[PDB]
Amino acid sequence: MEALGADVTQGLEKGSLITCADNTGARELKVISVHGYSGTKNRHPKAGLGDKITVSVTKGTPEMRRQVLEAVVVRQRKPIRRPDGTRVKFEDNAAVIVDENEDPRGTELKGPIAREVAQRFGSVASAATMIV
Amino acid sequence: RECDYCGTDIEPGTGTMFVHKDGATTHFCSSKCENNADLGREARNLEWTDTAR
Amino acid sequence: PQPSRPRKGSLGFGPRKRSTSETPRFNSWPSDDGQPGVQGFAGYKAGMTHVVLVNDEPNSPREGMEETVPVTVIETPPMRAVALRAYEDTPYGQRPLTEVWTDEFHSELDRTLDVPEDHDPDAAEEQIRDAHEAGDLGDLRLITHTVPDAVPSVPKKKPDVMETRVGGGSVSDRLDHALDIVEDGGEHAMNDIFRAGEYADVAGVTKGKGTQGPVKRWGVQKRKGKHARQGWRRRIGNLGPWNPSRVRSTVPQQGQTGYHQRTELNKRLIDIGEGDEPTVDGGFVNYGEVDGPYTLVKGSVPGPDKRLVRFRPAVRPNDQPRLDPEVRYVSNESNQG
RNA sequence: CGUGGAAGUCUGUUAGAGUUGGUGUCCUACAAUACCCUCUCGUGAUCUAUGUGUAGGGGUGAAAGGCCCAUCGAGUCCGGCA
RNA sequence: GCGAAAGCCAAGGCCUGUCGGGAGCAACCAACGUUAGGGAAUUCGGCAAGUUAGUCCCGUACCUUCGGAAGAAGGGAUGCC
RNA sequence: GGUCUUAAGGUAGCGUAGUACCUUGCCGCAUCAGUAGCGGCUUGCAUGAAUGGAUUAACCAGAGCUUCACUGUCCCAACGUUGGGCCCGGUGAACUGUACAUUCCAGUGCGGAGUCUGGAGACACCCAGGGGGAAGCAAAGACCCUAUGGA
RNA sequence: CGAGUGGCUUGCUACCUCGAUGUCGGUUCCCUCCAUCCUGCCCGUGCAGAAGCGGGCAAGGGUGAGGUUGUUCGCCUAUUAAAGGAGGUCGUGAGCUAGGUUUAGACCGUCGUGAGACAGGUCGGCUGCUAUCUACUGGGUGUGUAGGUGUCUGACAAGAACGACCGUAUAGUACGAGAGGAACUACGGUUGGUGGCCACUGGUGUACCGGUUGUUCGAGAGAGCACGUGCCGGGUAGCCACGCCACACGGGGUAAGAGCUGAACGCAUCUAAGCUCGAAACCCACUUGGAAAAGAGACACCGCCGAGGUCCCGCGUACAAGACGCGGUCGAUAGACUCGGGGUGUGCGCGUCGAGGUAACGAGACGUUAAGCCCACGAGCACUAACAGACCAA
Ligand SMILES: [Cl-]
Ligand SMILES: [Cl-]
Ligand SMILES: [K+]
Ligand SMILES: [Mg+2]
Ligand SMILES: [Mg+2]
Ligand SMILES: [Mg+2]
Ligand SMILES: [Mg+2]
Ligand SMILES: [Mg+2]
Ligand SMILES: [Mg+2]
Ligand SMILES: [Mg+2]
Ligand SMILES: [Mg+2]
Ligand SMILES: [Mg+2]
Ligand SMILES: [Mg+2]
Ligand SMILES: [Mg+2]
Ligand SMILES: [Mg+2]
Ligand SMILES: [Mg+2]
Ligand SMILES: [Mg+2]
Ligand SMILES: [Mg+2]
Ligand SMILES: [Mg+2]
Ligand SMILES: [Mg+2]
Ligand SMILES: [Mg+2]
Ligand SMILES: [Mg+2]
Ligand SMILES: [Mg+2]
Ligand SMILES: [Mg+2]
Ligand SMILES: [Mg+2]
Ligand code: NA
Ligand code: NA
Ligand code: NA
Ligand code: NA
Ligand code: NA
Ligand code: NA
Ligand code: NA
Ligand code: NA
Ligand code: NA
Ligand code: NA
Ligand code: NA
Ligand code: NA
Ligand code: NA
Ligand code: NA
Ligand code: NA
Ligand code: NA
Ligand code: NA
Ligand code: NA
Ligand code: NA
Ligand SMILES: [Sr+2]
Ligand SMILES: [Sr+2]
Ligand SMILES: [Sr+2]
Ligand SMILES: [Sr+2]
Ligand SMILES: [Sr+2]
Ligand SMILES: [Sr+2]
Ligand SMILES: [Sr+2]
Ligand SMILES: [Sr+2]
Ligand SMILES: [Sr+2]
Ligand SMILES: [Sr+2]
Ligand SMILES: [Sr+2]
Ligand SMILES: [Sr+2]
Ligand SMILES: [Sr+2]
Ligand SMILES: [Sr+2]
Ligand SMILES: [Sr+2]
Ligand SMILES: [Sr+2]
Ligand SMILES: [Sr+2]
Ligand SMILES: [Sr+2]
Ligand SMILES: [Sr+2]
Ligand SMILES: [Sr+2]
Ligand SMILES: [Sr+2]
Ligand SMILES: [Sr+2]
Ligand SMILES: [Sr+2]
Ligand SMILES: [Sr+2]
Ligand SMILES: [Sr+2]
Ligand SMILES: [Sr+2]
Ligand SMILES: [Sr+2]
Ligand SMILES: [Sr+2]
Ligand SMILES: [Sr+2]
Ligand SMILES: [Sr+2]
Ligand SMILES: [Sr+2]
Ligand SMILES: [Sr+2]
Ligand SMILES: [Sr+2]
Ligand SMILES: [Sr+2]
Repeated sequence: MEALGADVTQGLEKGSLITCADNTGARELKVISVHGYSGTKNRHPKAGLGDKITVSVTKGTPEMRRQVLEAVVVRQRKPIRRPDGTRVKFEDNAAVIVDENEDPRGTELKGPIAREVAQRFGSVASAATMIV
Repeated sequence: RECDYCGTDIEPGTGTMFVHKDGATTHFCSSKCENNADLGREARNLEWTDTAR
Repeated sequence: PQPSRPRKGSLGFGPRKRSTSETPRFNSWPSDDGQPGVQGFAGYKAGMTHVVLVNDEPNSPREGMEETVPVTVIETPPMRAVALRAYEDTPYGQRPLTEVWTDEFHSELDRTLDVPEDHDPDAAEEQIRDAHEAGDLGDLRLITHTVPDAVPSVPKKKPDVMETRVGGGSVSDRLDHALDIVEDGGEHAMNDIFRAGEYADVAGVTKGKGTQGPVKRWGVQKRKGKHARQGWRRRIGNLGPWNPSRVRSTVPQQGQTGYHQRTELNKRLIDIGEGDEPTVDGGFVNYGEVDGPYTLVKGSVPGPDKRLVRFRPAVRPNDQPRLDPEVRYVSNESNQG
C-alpha cells in the first residue's frame, strides 16, 4: 500500500469491538481479519489506523446485523507518530464500512478522521467533515 | 507551539495531541498535564501552571 | 500439525560470551576507490537528543519538509596516528612486516604502552619499500590512539589504541600519504576522514547485562497459562529430544548477555562540529557536559555512555550520499523529566 | 397497619465444625496426611469434654466394603511353624 | 462498628514460631504489586486472577407448592463544619 | 401377517436422553465460523410407568451452555516488592556407588552401546545453570499370561 | 497387466525389556528429510493477454489466526505469497498439562438366576527425587608453547541475517474484436525474522512529593501501624517495548534449462573433447568467535636488577565466586557543601475573610509562598577519603 506518512502502533486485534463511524445502519463492528496481514505463531492478528479490515456487524439494524463486510480503520485510542515527532490519539476506536472499489457504503461520516487515512482512501476523505 | 493545558512552550519533536469526540484538538506537553486534565482539574486552579500565574 | 515458527534468536553472533577487548576491532575495511586516506575514526559515546532536519531524499514525498530525527551525541576529539604498520603477503595469509614510529608522543601514552626510546624509522621504511619492489606488500595500516584526557566526562586518561587501514589510490602513493600523517605528530580529526551526510559503520562493545535467562537472552516465550503457575515461569520446555542423547549448542540457554562486539551498519552522520551545541540541560545523565569536537549519529549506537565507539566508511551502503543536511533545530532540553 | 417472634430459615473466619478449587506450597516434609488462600455448615438429624457399652467371621456402619489405636474384602499378639 | 468482625491500642506477655555476616543483592524459584492498547483471542474448561461490595432511598420480571423468586435486575445517595 | 415363541405384545408420558450404534441424525436459534448448548422432529441399535413414568417452585463447593461486567488467561511481555538463590563464619545429613569412564558420528551386537569396530574429536582442574543421555534414582510390574497358588 | 521404492498406515512375528525403558492429544525448545504448498530459475500447453493446467531443478526462508471436538484426523470462518507433508523411543512428563485412556465411588442402557460383565455412554477421582557421570550454555584457575606491554594475523567455527508481500511510475500501455489487461526497471512502504538503543511515546518506579480514612503518641506540629506502600494522585534515574535506529549490491561456480563450436556418423547433432549463459539453492562478499592452530603464530617497543605485574586504596562503562575496566595527590576516583538540572504542587507560623454562634468556638478560603520537601544525574569545588606500604619478577 501507499505509505501512510506515519508510524502506527496497532491498537486493535482480531475479535475487537469498534465503532462504525457512518450512517449505514451499523453501530458496532467486530474485527475479523486485516488485509495483507500474515502474522507469526501465537500472535493475535493486529489492526491499526489506516488498515483495511474485514469486519462483522455486532450491533445495528436487522438488515445490517450479522453481515461480513470490508472496512477501513479511521480512528484509534493507541497513539500514532507523525514525522514531526508528535504523537496523536483519539477518543475511541472507529471504522468506516467500505465496498469493493474502496468507496464508503454510507453517505455521511460521524466524528473526526486522521489526515493519513485521508491520503490513502480518497473517497472516504471527501465524505469526512473533520480531518485532524 | 504552546500547551493547551499548562501554557508552556512545548519542545518540538515531543508531546501528544488528543483528538476529542466532537473533533476538538488538545496539544499536551507532558503526561503530567494529560493526567491532571483527565482528573477533572482545570489549569487555572493549579498554582504550578503557567496559565494560573 | 503444530505451527511453524522461526527459531529464538540468531546464531550468527555466537558464542554469546564476554568480549576480549573493550576497544572494538573491525574485521572488514572499505575498498580502494578514491584518493588516499585513513579508513576510520573513534570517539566516546555521550548520550541522546533529537534534531529537526530537512528531508534530503529526492524520492521522498516529504522532500523539503521538517522531520524530527533521533541522534546519538559522540565526543570525537582529534586522535594521534603514532605509527605505520606494513603487512606482507605470505602463503599463510597477511603477516605484519615492520612499523615506522615517531618522536612526538602524547604525555599520557605511557599508561598503556612501553613508549619507544630508540627506533630506526628510516631502515624500517626501506624494508617496506623493498617489499613493495618485490611485489609482496599486503596492506598499509596506522596504529592509532585516542586522547581521553581531551574528554572531561570520561574518567580514563589511558589511551585506547587501535589499528586502522589506509586505502586509496596506488600502493606507492598511499604509503607516502601514511608516512606524512605519522611524521608530524599523527594529529587528525573527524573532518579529515568524514563529511556530514555520509553513511558510516559504527562498532561498539554493547551494554553489559551479566547473566540472563533464555527469555531475555534469546527471546523465548515465558510459560503460558496454567504452565506459568506450576513452578516453571521462565524456563524452556526441553533441552532437546531423546535422540540425539546430547544437548545441542543451538538450544536457547542461560549465560552472558551484553558486553559483546557489534558492528552497526549504515549510520548517517547528521553533523560534525565543535562546541556546546548538542549538550543537554543539566548535563547528559551519567556522563556530563559536551563542549568540544563532536559527531551526531542518526539513531542508536552500541554500548553505554563513556564507551569508546569506532567509525568506518560504510562497506555496504544502500542509499547514495546526500551531503551536509540542513539542521534547523537541535534539542537542548534536559534528559531528566 | 401494628404486635408477635416461628424456622433441620437466611448472611456471618462469633466460638466452633467441615474441607470445594488452586490439581498452589511441601513431597530425604514442620508433618508416615502438614502450610496458605479460596470454600461449606454454624438453634440443630448441631458441635464438644469426661464417663460408659458393643470384639474379630464378630462389633459398628444415613452403606464408602467405611471404621474397630499409622493395621481391615475379616484387627493385633504369640503359638501351630522350620 | 451491627458485632465476641477488621484495623489500631492498653493491662499482661514476648523479641525463643531461636543461627548469623556480605553483594542495588545477576539467572532461576516461592509469595506478591503495577502494567499502555486490545479484552477470553488463552484453556478441555475463565483454571488463576479480577470485577462487585457496607448503609439509606426509589424500583424489582418469568415462574411459584403463594412460603418464595428477591439483596432479582436497575437507578440515586454517602465526608467535614 | 391381514397368528407364532414363551404369559402378554409397550397404554399416559418422555424421547438422538448421563439411555440413540448409526451420529457431527434433520430443521431451527446463536456465531465470521458452534462434533458444544437450547428448541422442534424423533421409526426409541437397546425409552417407559413404585426395576416407578412425567412435571416441577425452592435448595446446591453437583454436570453442560449463553450474555453483560471485569481482568496480564492470552497478544507479549516489562519493571518492582519480600524470602531464597550467590559469597563469608559456624553447624552438618541423605539418596546413590561391579569396574573403568573426556566424548561425538556411524556401524556392530540378545535387533535400544560412554566401554565392541571404524573414524572424528579431545590439555587438566574448578564455579554457576537449565535438566538431553546414563533405555537416570526410588519400588523382586499394578497390566498380560503361567502355578494341579491365596482370599 | 507388469516392475519397484519407502518404512508415514495397518497387519504379521514373538528377537529385546515383566528385580517396570511412565501412556493419547496438546504445549514448549532443538535438529533433520523431500515425495515442494509458497518464494527463485526453468520446459510444455487444448500457451493472445490476464488467469490457469501439467512437468523439471531446488529444502535458503516461510507455511500464520480462529469456531465445535480430549481428540490426531477432520468439518467450518476470515485472512494469506502459501497457509506442504514427514523423521527424531508415533522427538520432547528426573519440562509442563490431565481433557482422553487406565484402579478404588455412582448412574443409564444392554447381558447375566447371581456375584458381576461391557473393546457402550456418563459425573468424580494422586503425577516422588538435594544431578555422581556424561552433554551443552556461560564463568574462572593452572599447565604447555618459553621476561613484559601494546597491536595484529587466521587455521578453522557459527549465521537466515535476512525472507516475503503491497503500492506508484512503467500503463489503462504490450496483447485482445471486446471484455479484460501484463513485464524489464526505478521508486515508497508493510510484514516476519534479526541485532542494538532510550532523544521521543509508553510501562514500572514498596526513590521521592502530595491528598486522605481508622487508630495510637493529650490537642497542634510531627510521627508509628493497617504485609511487607493503609488507600488514592503524580512521578525522576534506571531497566524496558507497545518506542527508536540498523540488516545490500555485486562477483565466482553450477542445477533444471537456453545455446555456440563440434566429431564419432562427409550431413545432422547443446556433448563425446571444448565453450557462452543460467536458480531464493553453492562459494565469496558481510557479521560473530577464534594462538591450545603441538607447524602451539606475526610485528613493534620496553626490559633481564629491573620492564612489568600482584596485593593495597577510591570506584564502575564490569560483575552470582573468580573475571573485567578506571582512578589513586604530577589527582576530580567517591563523599560533603554550593550551584545547575529535575520530582511534587504551595510548608510550619502569623494576618484577613469565613456559614454561623452572646461568647466560647469554627470546616474552610486568601496572603505571606513557583512556596516547603525531595533527587539513584551534571557542574564547581582537594574540604574529607584515594594514605601507609608490602610482595613477585627474566
Ligand atoms: Cl485473521
Ligand atoms: Cl507454556
Ligand atoms: K518391561
Ligand atoms: Mg498455539
Ligand atoms: Mg528521560
Ligand atoms: Mg518530558
Ligand atoms: Mg465416649
Ligand atoms: Mg466396592
Ligand atoms: Mg493491561
Ligand atoms: Mg486455541
Ligand atoms: Mg476463579
Ligand atoms: Mg436435539
Ligand atoms: Mg527415564
Ligand atoms: Mg515381579
Ligand atoms: Mg488382574
Ligand atoms: Mg480360591
Ligand atoms: Mg526433486
Ligand atoms: Mg532446512
Ligand atoms: Mg497418533
Ligand atoms: Mg511420543
Ligand atoms: Mg523428558
Ligand atoms: Mg513426572
Ligand atoms: Mg523433578
Ligand atoms: Mg471433561
Ligand atoms: Mg472422567
Ligand atoms: Na513444583
Ligand atoms: Na400478623
Ligand atoms: Na482446605
Ligand atoms: Na478374624
Ligand atoms: Na450441603
Ligand atoms: Na501480573
Ligand atoms: Na549408604
Ligand atoms: Na539430564
Ligand atoms: Na480377596
Ligand atoms: Na520395499
Ligand atoms: Na511395523
Ligand atoms: Na519407552
Ligand atoms: Na505428549
Ligand atoms: Na526450502
Ligand atoms: Na480446531
Ligand atoms: Na519420553
Ligand atoms: Na505427555
Ligand atoms: Na507428572
Ligand atoms: Na550466479
Ligand atoms: Sr582492527
Ligand atoms: Sr575476522
Ligand atoms: Sr503441578
Ligand atoms: Sr542413544
Ligand atoms: Sr441455620
Ligand atoms: Sr481435583
Ligand atoms: Sr514450605
Ligand atoms: Sr502429600
Ligand atoms: Sr492462589
Ligand atoms: Sr452461614
Ligand atoms: Sr511361625
Ligand atoms: Sr504492653
Ligand atoms: Sr539457639
Ligand atoms: Sr504507580
Ligand atoms: Sr471462551
Ligand atoms: Sr447500586
Ligand atoms: Sr408406541
Ligand atoms: Sr423424578
Ligand atoms: Sr540445580
Ligand atoms: Sr533430490
Ligand atoms: Sr512455484
Ligand atoms: Sr475458544
Ligand atoms: Sr473421526
Ligand atoms: Sr511431533
Ligand atoms: Sr482425570
Ligand atoms: Sr465402579
Ligand atoms: Sr468403557
Ligand atoms: Sr606436557
Ligand atoms: Sr501495477
Ligand atoms: Sr477497463
Ligand atoms: Sr509499613
Ligand atoms: Sr475499595
Ligand atoms: Sr547444460
Ligand atoms: Sr601460544
